[PDB]
Amino acid sequence: KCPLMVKVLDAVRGSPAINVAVHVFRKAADDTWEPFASGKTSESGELHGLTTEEEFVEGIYKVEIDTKSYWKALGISPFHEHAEVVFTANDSGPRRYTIAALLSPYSYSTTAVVTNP
Amino acid sequence: KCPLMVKVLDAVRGSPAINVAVHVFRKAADDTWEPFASGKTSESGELHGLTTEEEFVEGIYKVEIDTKSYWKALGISPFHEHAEVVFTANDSGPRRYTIAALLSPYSYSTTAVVTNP
Amino acid sequence: CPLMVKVLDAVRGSPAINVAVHVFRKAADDTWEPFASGKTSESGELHGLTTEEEFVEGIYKVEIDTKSYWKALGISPFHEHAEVVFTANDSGPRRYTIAALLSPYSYSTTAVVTNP
Amino acid sequence: CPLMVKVLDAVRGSPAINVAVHVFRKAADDTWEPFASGKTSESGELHGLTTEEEFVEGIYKVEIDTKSYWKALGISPFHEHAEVVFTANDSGPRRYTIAALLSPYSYSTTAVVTNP
Repeated sequence: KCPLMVKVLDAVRGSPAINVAVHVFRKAADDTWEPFASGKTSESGELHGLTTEEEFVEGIYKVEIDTKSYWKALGISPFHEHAEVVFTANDSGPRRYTIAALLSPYSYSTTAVVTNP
Repeated sequence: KCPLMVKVLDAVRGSPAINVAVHVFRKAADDTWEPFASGKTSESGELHGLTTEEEFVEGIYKVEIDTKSYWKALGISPFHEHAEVVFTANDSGPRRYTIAALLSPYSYSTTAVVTNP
Repeated sequence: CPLMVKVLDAVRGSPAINVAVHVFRKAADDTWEPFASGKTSESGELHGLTTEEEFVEGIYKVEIDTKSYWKALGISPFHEHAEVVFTANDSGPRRYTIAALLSPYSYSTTAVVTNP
Repeated sequence: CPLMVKVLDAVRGSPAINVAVHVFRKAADDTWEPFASGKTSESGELHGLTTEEEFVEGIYKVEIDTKSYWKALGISPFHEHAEVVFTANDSGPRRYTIAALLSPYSYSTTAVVTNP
């Protein structure tokens, strides 16, 4: 179904952060990051359809959010090159992961909401 | 329709914050707060149906979230008595307000997402 | 200092300077009584609000005037102010740092509580 | 100090003590080279990582070992670590404070940038 969803919000304008690039990677045996999935956030600041229950196996994942391009398109010089979220996916009953990020030019926060559907 | 919605998240457990009391007030002419609407967050940490476009007129509003009772039910001693969000509602084209709060025992953050439907 | 306030600006990556802060204490008749007030300095800090002797048990409210701050920068923000409400000194005297991180449509506030 | 890190614990309302921090600089061949490392003190701060002369223009990565921190408190947290990546000193030398506020399933990070 949809075990992984990303949501991005803009704290300066009080809006979804639209057309933000997101790349997802999975840690491979050799300790390097392999591309796993990517997309751009929608009008509601969300990114759905990244993966399926079948492919989303236990492992270490990295979500990379291209925040710098977002701010530059608004004419604001930002501090970070990108925002990175790194976590382990653990089976333990059925799980859905929502990775949220709240963006300002010199600060971001990120939260994980993990629920059972 | 639904011009005002509240969403509450628990940063300690990575979950919606369920059964949290929320009270909404409107500032009256005499500079005091009059009850306006209230409820408890649902299973998804959300509170819908607080008001309608007709009643939600321009004005100063206060959203009060009973965070202290939430933490005490989990057995954690919290710092704040409650979280308060105070803002002006301004007509200027059609607007929907989402007030989000992210809770920890000694810290909270709150964000407003304002969109046009 | 038993009570210190620190304010940061998340848009500019700087301390938030000249921000007005008002502190109140809940009185016997359940009203907010003015307790202390001041403005943040060039480091984003406000010291000297009170003393150990005056800072008795009670419920306190720290009100930060965020709206005037953003307006003076040309930004029309969402919140009227940020309010932090807490019970203080109920297990004996402590030192409190109230920190606030400001953006136009979002803020966060954290408390650091230390035993002298 | 050109580079300082400060870490707070949002669950306990305290500085986050004994947190391991590793700093890297992107080298010519696009790999991360170790630059400096240390542990936060009793005030949640890490000073002395570098000097003005050594801290040249570049892309730096500050990695904070949040997972070990929470595990030692008995809490199984979400993130493996917190990473902050930024270009430094590209318009001349500046002083950087990297602050992080930790909860088990959430963190925030802020930069304060000052011109000496």
